[PDB]
Amino acid sequence: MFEARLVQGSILKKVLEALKDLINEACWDISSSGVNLQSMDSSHVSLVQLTLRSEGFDTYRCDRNLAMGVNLTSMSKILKCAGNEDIITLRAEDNADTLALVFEAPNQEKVSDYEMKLMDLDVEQLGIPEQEYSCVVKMPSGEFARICRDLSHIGDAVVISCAKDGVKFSASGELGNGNIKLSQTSNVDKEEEAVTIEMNEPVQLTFALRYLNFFTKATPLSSTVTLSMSADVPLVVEYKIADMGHLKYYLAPK
Amino acid sequence: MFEARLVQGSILKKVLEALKDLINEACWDISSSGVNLQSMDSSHVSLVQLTLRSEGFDTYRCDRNLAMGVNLTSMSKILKCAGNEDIITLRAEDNADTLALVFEAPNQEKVSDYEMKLMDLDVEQLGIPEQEYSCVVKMPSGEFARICRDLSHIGDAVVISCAKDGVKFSASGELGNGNIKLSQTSNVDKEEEAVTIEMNEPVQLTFALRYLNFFTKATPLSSTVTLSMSADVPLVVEYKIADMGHLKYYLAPK
Amino acid sequence: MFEARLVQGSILKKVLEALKDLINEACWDISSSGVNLQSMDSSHVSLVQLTLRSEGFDTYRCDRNLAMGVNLTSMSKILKCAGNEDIITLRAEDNADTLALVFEAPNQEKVSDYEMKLMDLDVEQLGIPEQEYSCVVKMPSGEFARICRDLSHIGDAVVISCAKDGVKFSASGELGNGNIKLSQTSNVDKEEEAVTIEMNEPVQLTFALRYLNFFTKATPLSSTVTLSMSADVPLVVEYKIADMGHLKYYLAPKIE
Amino acid sequence: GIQGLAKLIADVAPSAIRENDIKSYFGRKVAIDASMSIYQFLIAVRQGGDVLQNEEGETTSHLMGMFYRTIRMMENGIKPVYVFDGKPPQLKSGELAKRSERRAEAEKQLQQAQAAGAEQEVEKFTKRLVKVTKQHNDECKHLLSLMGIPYLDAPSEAEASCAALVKAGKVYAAATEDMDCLTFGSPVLMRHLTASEAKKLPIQEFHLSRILQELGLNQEQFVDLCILLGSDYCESIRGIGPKRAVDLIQKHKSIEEIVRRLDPNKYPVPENWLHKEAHQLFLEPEVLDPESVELKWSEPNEEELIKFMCGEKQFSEERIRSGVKRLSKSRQGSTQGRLDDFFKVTGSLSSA
DNA sequence: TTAATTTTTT
DNA sequence: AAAAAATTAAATTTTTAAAAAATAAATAAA
DNA sequence: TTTATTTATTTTTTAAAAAT
Repeated sequence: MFEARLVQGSILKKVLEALKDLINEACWDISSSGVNLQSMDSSHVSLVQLTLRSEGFDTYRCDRNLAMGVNLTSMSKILKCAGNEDIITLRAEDNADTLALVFEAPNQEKVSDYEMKLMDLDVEQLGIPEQEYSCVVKMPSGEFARICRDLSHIGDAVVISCAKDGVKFSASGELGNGNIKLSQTSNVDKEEEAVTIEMNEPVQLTFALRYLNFFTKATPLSSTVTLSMSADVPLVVEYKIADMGHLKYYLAPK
Repeated sequence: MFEARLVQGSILKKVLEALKDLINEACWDISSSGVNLQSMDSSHVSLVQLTLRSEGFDTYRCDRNLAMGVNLTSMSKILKCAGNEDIITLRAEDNADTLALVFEAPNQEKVSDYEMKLMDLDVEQLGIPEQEYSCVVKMPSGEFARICRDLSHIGDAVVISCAKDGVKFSASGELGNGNIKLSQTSNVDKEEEAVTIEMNEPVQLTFALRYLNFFTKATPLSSTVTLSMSADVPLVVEYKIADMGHLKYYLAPK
Repeated sequence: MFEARLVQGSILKKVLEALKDLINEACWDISSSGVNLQSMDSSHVSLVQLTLRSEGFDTYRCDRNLAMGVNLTSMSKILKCAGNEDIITLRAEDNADTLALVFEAPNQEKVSDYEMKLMDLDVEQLGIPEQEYSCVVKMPSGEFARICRDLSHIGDAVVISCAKDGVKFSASGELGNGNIKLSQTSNVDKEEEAVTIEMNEPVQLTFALRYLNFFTKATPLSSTVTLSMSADVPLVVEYKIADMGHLKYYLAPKIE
Repeated sequence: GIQGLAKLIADVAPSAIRENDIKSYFGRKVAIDASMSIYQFLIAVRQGGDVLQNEEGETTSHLMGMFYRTIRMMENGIKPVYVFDGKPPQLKSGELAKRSERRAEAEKQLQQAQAAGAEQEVEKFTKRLVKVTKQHNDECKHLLSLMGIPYLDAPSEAEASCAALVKAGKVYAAATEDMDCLTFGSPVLMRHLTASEAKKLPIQEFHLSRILQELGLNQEQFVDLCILLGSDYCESIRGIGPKRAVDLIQKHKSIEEIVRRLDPNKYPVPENWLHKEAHQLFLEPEVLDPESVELKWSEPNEEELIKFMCGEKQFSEERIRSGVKRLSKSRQGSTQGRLDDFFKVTGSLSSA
């Protein structure tokens, strides 16, 4: 009864390459208001909240609430069969345990039917109070990939600090100390390469860098990263998926 | 004395890159009508019929019908020395037991002479004649390469089927099952990307995708691949190269 | 108090990418005249003479001739944090205990301070005389990189024969034989893809290929390789970078 | 065999000791005192008290240890000359009597500990019991003859001939953690040469030229210094350790002034034994002729080596085959010279 | 062969 | 305090594999 | 093509077992 024609087929490929190494098994909680995915880590440290609304899908036909368990390594190697320009249709039925994926291509005449067996899993559902966070930044995603990828060579801990000049990333380890300071943008008026800081108070928390390396696998999804955190809440790494969905990554402080 | 100039040396370079993974050692048959290789796999399940005839060679000289034993990994490394634009001059001195490889640069500056240490190896050639094949398809080789790289994740089995509509690449395994449907098109304006299908019988044949991945590793040779098959005859994966020759890949079904 | 703001940090990143595979632990002889590094291989058969003169840096400043020893793997991992156009600013404080590395991107304002822990070395620096070599070969650097990279698959040693026609690289192994023979470019269209030979007398020497691969790891630094050699004298593989210094490379021949 | 010499050179002359890497000595011809290495393997390599021994009854722990150590000696590129001891002199007879008395006390304490039942005490008291016979050194010389790696039989002492091979330049250095090579006259001494993947100890390289530059002495005053602070050839004077012997050498040079001016009422000369015989035996021993040796590292025998070590020592095949393959790889790689043969060392840069 | 450490001593 | 002598007190190196790091070999859209 | 990015054989790494 479930059908979801996603026309810009790089989106689900980027979601499965983002969540392949982090989550091994989860539950794609699919409702009539849009596909959701709220899951904890396999190592049980990081919370992943994925939500895509129905307006981005070209033909989203969802009769009722589907809560089925999808293996993410299986679905990631199924989305590795898809091209970067095709149309992904998620035909499904609740009678059999089949998650059928059909890949219509625009360039070619390819029809790639891919039915996947699904395992029964306990659906985790942990809420988040939607609060106004302390330091909410809007900084480039390639910059966050670069910063986490280079600070992970020093150690497994980053001290992300916000200030009036901007965000400061500080990692300490055996090779030494690495401080990365990102300032504002004065008069470029770009607002995708530009870094904007929304802050009420300066904070200083220590975050693990292996989970940030897992979080920076979502960098082709968006050109912006919305890191929003406070002094006690987990860091929220939000990737705006094509203005039609969001992928939120939660990380407890170290 | 055997001497064979070859200007488009990239073609022989991807021939050795194609035969590096399958064959470790085979008898490179030299004739007056060209170089032949009716090799057979080290796993002993598939036959390789390489035929590069002498009209596409720029300057071909052959006196004796000799068949030297060539380590294919060694000649693959020596052709990995050879550049993509290098004029390759194959040589074989009589009573030397050495296949001499001379690479000439497009400018008259660099000359790369190499040699081999051969072995006294012989093989029993079987010989499969080309009868009236019933089912022949002809898709672009990059698309068939993408199809085998798609279906190799799901399982080590492909069920290639055909009908009046088009070729079906069925596969199944522990990850689920995947059916790739590729239909024929009436497009005579493009030949290297359009697909023509000639069918006589609706046939279902089950293969193994490891050896089909090794045949998939030959696709930079041409943008045209040919999967001719029938009910009980083992199929070919014919690689339609230009006037130099061709490359066949026989494979027994599972 | 040492400080050197280098505006082309890709050059120093390529120096440490070159030196990382060959030397694991090296000592930097930084003086007021320039930045120098003279350290051999751990097998002590392959010496590097890095020179980075003070005219190549923009704001070079060094009070005392401070010698410090870093881990080149760790310094290479910290210089991989810099981008391709990131302005690498050296800083060593007076009574040095650590080295600070500031990476500034030109367009985006971004200060990537990287403090790096120093360590203690005993590295033998050697007095190389200013001798003139008979076989001096200028090559394109990617061509010599290709030659060492594909003759390493054949054998463990390259016989570098030097003729007036051109330099000949011969390697023999259990896989087979190989003879890469070059020619001096009589028709020169471009300087960077031309081979010049500067003969005094013909030489014929054999050199190992592992250290030659470590020499051709310096390929994106300069597009020219000055292969200088003589009879039973170590081969100079000079990577003369653009108006900032020169990266020498020494290698003892396989004597017979 | 000098009691407190390495601590002395670590104290008063730090420029002599350069704790280098084992990778650093590529292609260096090296003489090695071998009998202490034989006791190092027969003491160390035990399978829980029992020595590594075979079906016929003899032990083969030294063969095991020096096969494996010599293969990773060539894998770092060091070319060894395992020099074997000969007839010990009559001046060494007192120290050998003391060693035999200590071995007898270790045997009596082993007979106590065998009835006691503690396994660690028995394995330690047989770890202070190890003594070779000419059959053990014959088995080792058979290993080195099948190795293609040259053995030399010293006439009197192996470290004296090691020092003569350094002094004639036939080898670069003497490799033993015994400290007598600097007494016998070797310029370069290599302590702690252990060819292991577990590189827990650096190669302690001792330079005699920096000792004689730093202390301002010739060979004779250094021999008198080692005699005063204690050798295994003659007794030292009681009450004078390392530092007062250094001061007594530095204030007047020869040992004749030391015995003729220092009063017996405070530091008496024990037994009135003449130290000049030990002095002339350190300077001019019964030593191997260094120009008559054949220091050639030939191609190893493989099939006869397999036949030896698995027909009368019953080893395992694949480890010896990997060792001979690494030996063949090192023999192909050993033709590469150093930069020290062409470019002279003009100092060593030291960081802060 | 060489250390490490408590004891003894100038 | 500085410095000696009594009394022990230690001598190795594979292969195997748990855990982590680096390359070139593919792999390929950007 | 060129430049980097993943997969994944290739290596060290400490720390365990036996090595005959």
